[PDB]
Amino acid sequence: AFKRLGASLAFNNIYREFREEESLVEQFVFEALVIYMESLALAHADEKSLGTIQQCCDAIDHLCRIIEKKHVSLNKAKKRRLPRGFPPSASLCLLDLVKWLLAHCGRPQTECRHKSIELFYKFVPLLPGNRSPNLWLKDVLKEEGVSFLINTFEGGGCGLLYLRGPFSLQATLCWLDLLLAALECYNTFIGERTVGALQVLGSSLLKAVAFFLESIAMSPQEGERYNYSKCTVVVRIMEFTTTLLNTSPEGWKLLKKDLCNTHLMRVLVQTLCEPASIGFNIGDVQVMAHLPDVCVNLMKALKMSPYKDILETHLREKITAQSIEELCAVNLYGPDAQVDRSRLAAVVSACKQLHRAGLLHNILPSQSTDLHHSVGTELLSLVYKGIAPPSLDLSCKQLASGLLELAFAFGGLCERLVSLLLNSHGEYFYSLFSETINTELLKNLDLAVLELMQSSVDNTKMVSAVLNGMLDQSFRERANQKHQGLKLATTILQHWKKCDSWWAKDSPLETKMAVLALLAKILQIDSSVSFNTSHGSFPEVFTTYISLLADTKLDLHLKGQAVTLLPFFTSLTGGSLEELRRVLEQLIVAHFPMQSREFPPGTPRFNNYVDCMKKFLDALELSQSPMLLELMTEVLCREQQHVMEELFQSSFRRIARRGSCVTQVGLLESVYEMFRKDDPRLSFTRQSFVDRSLLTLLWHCSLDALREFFSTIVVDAIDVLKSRFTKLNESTFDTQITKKMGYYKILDVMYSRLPKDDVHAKESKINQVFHGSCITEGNELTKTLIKLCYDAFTENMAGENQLLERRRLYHCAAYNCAISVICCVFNELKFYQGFLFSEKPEKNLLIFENLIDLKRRYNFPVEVSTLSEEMSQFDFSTGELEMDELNRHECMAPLTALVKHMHRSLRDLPSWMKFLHGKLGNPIVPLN
Repeated sequence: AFKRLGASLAFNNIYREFREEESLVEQFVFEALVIYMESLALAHADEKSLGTIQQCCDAIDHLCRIIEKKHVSLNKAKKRRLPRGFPPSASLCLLDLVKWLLAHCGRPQTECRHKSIELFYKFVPLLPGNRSPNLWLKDVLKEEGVSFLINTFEGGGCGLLYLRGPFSLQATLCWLDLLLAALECYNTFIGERTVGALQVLGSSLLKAVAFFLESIAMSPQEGERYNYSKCTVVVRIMEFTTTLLNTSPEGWKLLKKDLCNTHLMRVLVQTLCEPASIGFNIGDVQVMAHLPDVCVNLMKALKMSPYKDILETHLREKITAQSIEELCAVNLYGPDAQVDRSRLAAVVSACKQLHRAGLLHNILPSQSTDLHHSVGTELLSLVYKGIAPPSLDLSCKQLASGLLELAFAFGGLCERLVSLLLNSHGEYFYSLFSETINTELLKNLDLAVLELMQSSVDNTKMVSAVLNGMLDQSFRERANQKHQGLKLATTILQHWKKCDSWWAKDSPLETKMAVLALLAKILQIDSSVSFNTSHGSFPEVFTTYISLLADTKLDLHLKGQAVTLLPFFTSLTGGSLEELRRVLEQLIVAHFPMQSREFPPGTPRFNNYVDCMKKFLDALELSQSPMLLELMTEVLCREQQHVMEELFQSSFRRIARRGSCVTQVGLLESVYEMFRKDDPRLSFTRQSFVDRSLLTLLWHCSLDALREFFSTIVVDAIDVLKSRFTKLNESTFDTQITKKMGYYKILDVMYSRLPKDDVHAKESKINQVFHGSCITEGNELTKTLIKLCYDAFTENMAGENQLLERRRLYHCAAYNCAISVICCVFNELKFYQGFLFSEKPEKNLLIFENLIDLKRRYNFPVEVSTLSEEMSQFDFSTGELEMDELNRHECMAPLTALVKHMHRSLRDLPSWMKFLHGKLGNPIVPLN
């Protein structure tokens, strides 16, 4: 056996070669195919575990694939070289090859028969007639002899009470194997349309199956091999009579009563009820899997045939209702181990196959009232009483599962169960059975929910429980159903008028969170299709959600479920949005302190703060809405620094790439609006928005082509950047100061990350800042912007005693704008002798000396898969060196990035090296 694997591996490692070569694929490819098929024939009963069959079948369909690529063009005449089993001829085009496969189709080796059939059925259309097996087979049959195909179908095998007890003599297996061989010969030819159903029926096969039906019912360690080789044949007998009966029934009267008598319709009964006596034992897996499809196919082929009464008169004596009435005892949980159990299991299995075959009322018709398999109603009643005292098992649970499913496979019976389910005392039944009742109740949707929801305000606990059960069991196979879930959700959406004393007032504080979790279930159970544009009962569910945000309720820690629902609620408009803003202010100003911390950091109250703001960040983290953004931004910049500052920045950069480039500039415009309006403000609050609210967005990758906020805001504040500092009053001058500082910050961050060849260029970058397509160059706004930021911090601060600490910030932000535009321009040559350096002190000018403080001495201290999925199903069920002081200046780091850029741009350098030495080589400048 280990000798052929060498040659087969060798061909699997040379077959990709020598197909690219002549003078060798022209003489012995037929000999190669027949010799590999013949070695397959020698390796018939060796083993499947050795893997040789896989190797040689891979070899032969790897060589047929390369004979079909060329012999379509070259089925021509030449002096070939002979195979084993041929006479010496001079031309071997394809004719005696396909006739060889025709003659040796009835080789009684099983792995060769399938390969010969599936070779010939694709080797047909290469005869130059290019015909089909219907007409070609009769075309050559008519001039050779019609009784030659039965000789082919019998091969050389056209032909005791000692063998009543089965024995395994070395030719008895050959007779049974010849029976199976001749049986599986004509199976493919009857399933296909090669010859007529009576062109071969006209049988010796009928005499053989008559002998075997007379001899079916029948060395103890080799007889089981004879059992297996016996029981591999009767299933193909059943397959053959299915493919004969479900074809054209011209032979359904030619099939005489020598085989369709009580023998076949008795062994089918024995296949159904307890087939562990005919040889189909326990332990096999492949044939025990391939049994009840063809065993049901035999019944579903026979109901189109006039032997349906034969089936009734051979079945109603065996699988009568008297059997399933008499098998039920009283004490089912005790020493009565298997004497009822295995027989009832086999019977319930057989009736399940019967119901799959579609003969339940055809076999055991129903009774008095209507639509009631009364056997099934009594099975339900006995299953319900079977636990009423009270023991348990596992195989008895499998008994009860199959038994209840057989009781419920009849039809419209579930309303009896809904009537049963209400009085432990009853809920114990749904406790002990939870996977069967839910998948039964899923089946008759759109009417079970009404019978359920009628019983609502009387047994609210059990109906809420069974709703949660069917909801979560629908979520389990949400990856399989995916339409039953949304239909169940939209049907329970259409019955909200029955549960009005649930989301209401003066109910005890359990039902509110119960229906809240039910809302979370029914809304996360689908995607975002059942919420929008007048889908269902949207206003009633909305106003119940609004009334659930009450004040007698639980305060905060289950409102997190409500705020995680808020991604669904937020696509509507004002009114409802105004109600939303009112109730969100009503919660924020009643549950969040004004100070920075305002709590001990060890109490649960600080963890409650982190809890609620984490939930609010969870809400905003997946619905980029301009309402929640301002809702956190107004509670953020109340004190100067709260606890979770890094969380807000990480979430802002998380929002900054989330898609929908339209709405990003919308969020930009919303927070710019809450910056920009006339209002009573603090200059800290007016500064912190443009400081650390939208710069986190703009600095992060918002969109590299969002030039809308670039073009459409510049001539809205370039006038106030050119306007007059009206020095009259504190609470009007400081506002203009902060506004100019904010426009400086925005211009800084836009000319930070923006190239020169798309703003400097002669395009629509200019046509929006200036009125239409004007005459222009590279610096039109970036000359007057340079002019106004250099108007800043070059007029001396002699008569300047109004607000100095903020004017330092003003000069700092204006020089930040100056350095951002001087790097964003095309850095052409020594324009730094004209701008950015060399102030003229004859008019008392200054550059560094205005923004450096010079009235503070710094310290300088002494040295400074799939199971996370199966867990998430349960989760659905319940839920730079450093900065010290001088680096801490928010001007020095862009300055050193600037001079580093001027390094990596190309005596002493004029404006920034020699002039800066001249500012430092003498103590004409002070210490700071």
